[PDB]
This record gives sequence, C-alpha cells and structure tokens, in this order.
Amino acid sequence: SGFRKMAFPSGKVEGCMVQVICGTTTLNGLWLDDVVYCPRHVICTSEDMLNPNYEDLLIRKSNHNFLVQAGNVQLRVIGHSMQNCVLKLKVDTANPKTPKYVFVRIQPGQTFSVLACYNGSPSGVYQCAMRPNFTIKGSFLNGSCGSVGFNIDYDCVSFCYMHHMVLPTGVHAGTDLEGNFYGPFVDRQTAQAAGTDTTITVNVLAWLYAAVINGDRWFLNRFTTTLNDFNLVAMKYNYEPLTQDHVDILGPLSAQTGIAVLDMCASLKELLQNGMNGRTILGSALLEDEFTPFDVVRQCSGVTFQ
Amino acid sequence: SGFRKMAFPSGKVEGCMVQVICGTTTLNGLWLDDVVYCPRHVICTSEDMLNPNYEDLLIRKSNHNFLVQAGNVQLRVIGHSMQNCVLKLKVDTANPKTPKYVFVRIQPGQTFSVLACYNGSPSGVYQCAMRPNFTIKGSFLNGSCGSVGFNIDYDCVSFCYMHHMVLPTGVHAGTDLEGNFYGPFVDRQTAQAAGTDTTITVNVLAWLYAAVINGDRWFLNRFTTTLNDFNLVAMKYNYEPLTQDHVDILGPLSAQTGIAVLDMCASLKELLQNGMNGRTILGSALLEDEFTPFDVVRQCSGVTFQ
Ligand SMILES: *C(=N)[C@H](C[C@@H]1CCNC1=O)NC(=O)[C@@H]1[C@@H]2[C@H](CN1C(=O)[C@@H](NC(=O)C(F)(F)F)C(C)(C)C)C2(C)C
Ligand SMILES: *C(=N)[C@H](C[C@@H]1CCNC1=O)NC(=O)[C@@H]1[C@@H]2[C@H](CN1C(=O)[C@@H](NC(=O)C(F)(F)F)C(C)(C)C)C2(C)C
Repeated sequence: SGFRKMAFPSGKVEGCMVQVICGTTTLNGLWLDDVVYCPRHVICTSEDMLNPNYEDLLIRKSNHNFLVQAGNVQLRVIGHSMQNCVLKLKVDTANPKTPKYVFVRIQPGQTFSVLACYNGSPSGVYQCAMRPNFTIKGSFLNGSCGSVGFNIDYDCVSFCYMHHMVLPTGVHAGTDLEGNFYGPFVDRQTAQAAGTDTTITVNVLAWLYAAVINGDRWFLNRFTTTLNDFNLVAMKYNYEPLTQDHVDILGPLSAQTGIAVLDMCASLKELLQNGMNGRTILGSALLEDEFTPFDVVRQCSGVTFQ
Repeated sequence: SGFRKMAFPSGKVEGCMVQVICGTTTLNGLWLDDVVYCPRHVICTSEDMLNPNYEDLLIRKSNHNFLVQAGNVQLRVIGHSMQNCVLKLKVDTANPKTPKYVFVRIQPGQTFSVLACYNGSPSGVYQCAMRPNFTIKGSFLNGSCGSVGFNIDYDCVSFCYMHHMVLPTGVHAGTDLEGNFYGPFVDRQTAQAAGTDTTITVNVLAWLYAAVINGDRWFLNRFTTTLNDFNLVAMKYNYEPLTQDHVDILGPLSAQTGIAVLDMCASLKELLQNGMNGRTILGSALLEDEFTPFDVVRQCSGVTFQ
C-alpha cells in the first residue's frame, strides 16, 4: 500500500565516508579498504578551479599535504595517484567497515540513492535517476563534492556516482568511481550546459503499473497498440523510444497486474495526447519517470538487504 | 542547488532493527539497550486480529514463545510486558549499537524518516509527515509492522513512530514508541476511516521559500496581506490557519530570502485563488506541504549528523 520515492538504507555507505582536507579546501571521500576516493579538485584553490592543470597541481603535493579525518581518528596518507577526475589516497589503515562493494557505470534512466555529505558527515539520503542528457536532478550545497551514489544488492554496495559540480538550470554532474564523467562535462569552473533532456518512457510505464497496483486505475482504456504506433506518438512529446528490451524489462509488472505492456502503452498514448483532465495519478499531476521497473517491483514486493 | 524529499541517514536505526517471531507471526522490532519494542499484534493469529483480546493472548505466552533474531544471533527473551499497543521484550544481551536516543510524540505537520523493514532487515528509507488527521502517507507491505519513524538531532535518534496498519484510501496509522496510537485508531482488523485531511499551510510557505532560494520566483507578487485576510482565504480551500507561532517558525526563511512572511502569504493567496496557470514550482504542478520550515533550512543550509 502506498508508493514513495524510496532510497536504499544508507548505513553501509555511512561507515565509508571521511573528510578529506588539502590545505584550505575540504570535501568528502569514500574510504574502502586502505584507499580513500575523492574528487581531484580538492587540491585546487578557488583561483585554480577556473582553469586547473590537475597534473601540475598534484606534482607539488606530497602525502603530507592531505589530511583524512574518519570520525575522531586522523588517517596517515602514504600514497596518492590520479585516475581521471578522482583522486585516490592510500592510507595506513584499512576501513574495518568496508562492505562488499563494486564500482559500476550506470546507464541513463537507471536510478540510485545519493548520500549527501558535508565535512565527511552524512546529512541526508534521496533517490535520483541518471537523465538521458547524463545529468542528475540532485540536491547539493557547497562542500558536498565527494558524496556518492549507490545501489544495494543484498549485501553488496554498487557505487556508481561521485558528485563534482552543478550546472546551469540547477542540474548536477559527476563521475563514476573511476573518475570518468557522465556526459561531456569537465571539472572546470567554466560555462557548460547539458543537452536537452528526455522523458524515460519505460520508467513512466513502470510508474503507471505502480498506480494500478495501488488501485489508481482511471487511465486504463480498452485499447491496445503496436510498438511502432506508440513510439511515433511518444517522439512528438520528447519521450524516448520504447525498445523490445524495455518491454522485456516490464514483464514482471505485466505479470503481476495482468495488463499487457502494449495495453498499458495504449493508456500512456491517450494520456500524452489528451492530458490528464485535471486528475492525478499516485497523487501527482505530472507523469513520473524516475522509478525503474525494478524499483516498482522492489517497492511493490518488498526486497530487503543485509 | 536543487530540492528533494530528503530522509535522514538511516545507519543508526539500521543497527537497532531485529526480527521478532511469535509462533507463526513475524514482524520487526526495535532493539535498544536490552529491550526489544514491537507491535503487540505479533502474538495474534490471523483469526485473532479480527477482534483480539491482547491481554488474554499475552497471558498464555511465556518468554520462550518469542524468538528474536538479530543478524545470525538469536537473543534469549527473559521478560515481557505490554505498554499500550507496543510489546516490550527484555533480552539477555544489550544492543552494543544502541545510539543515543529519545522517545518523542510528534505533532501533526511535522516530518520524519521511515525505515521500512521486513523480517528484521532494512529495505528502504523515505520521508513522511504526520497529517492533520493523524495518518501518514507511507509505503508499506505485509510484514512491515515494527518499522519505525525517526528524526536525527546530531547524534541523537528521536523515535516518534512505529507502524501498525493501513487504512482505507491507502493511508497508514501507527503509534509512538510508548504504544499510544496517533489518532483515534485501534489495532484491530475492523472497518475504520480517517477524518478529512487538511493542507499544512506553514509547510507550503516553507516550500515556497525553498522555491525562491532555488531561483523559482514567478509566483512572487508586489502585494502584502494581513494574517486575518490570508487565513480567511485559506479556510475556503481546506488550508489550516496560520498562527503567530507558524510565522515565528518561518522567520529563518524570511531572513535568508529577504521576503517577509506576509508577503509570501500574499503570493500563496493569489496561487490559491487563481491557480498555477499551467506552471510548475520546483518541478511540481501541485503545492507541496510535507516540508517543514526546519527541513527547508536543513536542506538549504546543510546540517550534518554523526
Ligand atoms: C563540491 N563541493 C561543489 C558542489 C557544488 C557547489 C554548489 N552546488 C554544487 O553542486 N562543486 C563545485 O563547486 C564545482 C567544481 C568547480 C566549480 N564547481 C561548480 O559546480 C561550478 N559550476 C560550473 O562551473 C558549471 F557552470 F560548469 F556548472 C559553480 C559555478 C561554482 C557552481 C569544479 C572543479 C568544476
Ligand atoms: C504489519 N505487518 C501490517 C502492515 C499492513 C499490511 C499491508 N499494508 C500495511 O500497512 N499491519 C496489519 O496487517 C494490520 C494489523 C491487523 C490488520 N492490519 C491492517 O492494516 C488491516 N487494516 C484494517 O483493518 C483497517 F481497515 F482498520 F485499516 C488490513 C485490512 C489487513 C489491511 C492489525 C492488528 C490492526
């Protein structure tokens, strides 16, 4: 009963967050085994960030130029290297709370939880999606860089995002844990802008299935459609094409509700053409595209994690 | 930059969740010091829940009728007592991960995070508000009872909610940690219904301040109003009266944005009378009332917790 934007429990990630200080700049780091991962612009001054040469700036720093704070314990940095846009600091102590973990790169349309942190301390948790233009609609303030995005699979934390910057229009950009940016952005304070966004069509349909599961079923019609006919209508409204892979992804929701994917596509097509006529779906006046089909299954079937 | 429904980090609460089994019924429990708190209907069968006599059912059970599972460790129950609608189980081992904590009863309009759990394992976290009709719009499945709501103050976990039931229209009802229900509901499977809900007016204004902070300021007009004039309009739209205490609560947001509370009240009054004219605020087509003024300050100023 009910449906909300639900984040993964964050305790496993909380035990990995540390504060990284380089001179006067401070931000968050991820402590896994004996390595701390953090954005490379921790080594920049405010002036440096306008046009930085990270390799040149890292040259002039030794291990003693970095201070890592984990709770009330300072960790000695005994090595450092740069991998793309993330800095890796080897420390003399391995994190005893290191969970089983993996570094992944997610695709546009997939969701993850964000643990927003400041000065190495967790502050809040929320759910986000990687937009088709490779931004995320996050909530970050100054000092939030180093905050990570993740998904939990039973006992394994899949880290997929580290926060680096906010763009015009207030959207956010970052890297995977190997330091490669999502999208064409660079970690320099210069004018950059994301491309036009798109509505994640498969996520809307998953959200529509969630509405039916919770008894909100006014938008269901008696029609069907073909994948070609639906996609032609969707493109005119800046909706992404629905592929056969997306249909297969939606299979579990079709089986639970007894509504064929193409029948639900007929309902969405009507909603796109005629609007919602002043009605709401799951309490929302706009169609929602930041729930993946697995999010709907997990929330409407109750998968737990240890 | 940006604004989301943000939950508190849940790690402190995750270390307190256990599985409570009584015969065939299973649900979640809260393990603090050497006591486990859980809903009292764990001692019911499916038939019992239709019209239970909890005192009579508890009579016929000893400490050995309860099995508490904390991870891979079973805890021996060495005592049990009933306090209102919560059952308290004394165990032979105190929780070493017991955080500093307090039991509070919240007021309608205040928010809290929910750690949804099943079989004692955390599954997801989301933010909720206590509605004026003393329900919450949660997301719960079968076996979710014992899940708790909480707020974090630095290092202290303030527990304010334990989940017990879902009502018609899909809203949820529960108790404080002393077992007293929020609202007139009872833990019996019989037809019950919540009163008419109301829009938390002070929370809407706080959310409007969050919009201005994030540059979304089309709804600001050049007018002011009196508290009496605004409240008269608000009542016709099922909005709660705005008191002087609510105005004082809003003070920090007025100081940060430089917009007087009554000037923002003039904007809300116009929105209520004329609608939104097809526009959105913070990406929403409806006014949002589940952010308290402190939530806005915390998210737009970045308070952390250890
Ligand atoms: C990390 N601690 C911050 C988080 C920012 C700060 C406010 N909201 C956020 O998400 N990251 C930065 O300050 C990054 C970083 C330099 C500058 N920066 C920016 O986000 C800037 N944005 C851009 O330059 C633009 F236009 F490309 F988006 C800023 C103007 C300061 C908001 C580096 C190294 C890119
Ligand atoms: C705790 N594990 C469950 C959580 C429920 C189950 C589905 N969604 C939820 O939130 N709590 C219950 O099953 C409680 C509990 C008996 C029955 N119950 C209900 O929520 C029932 N609701 C009502 O009887 C009514 F109308 F008052 F809301 C049910 C019809 C089973 C949904 C007790 C002891 C009240």
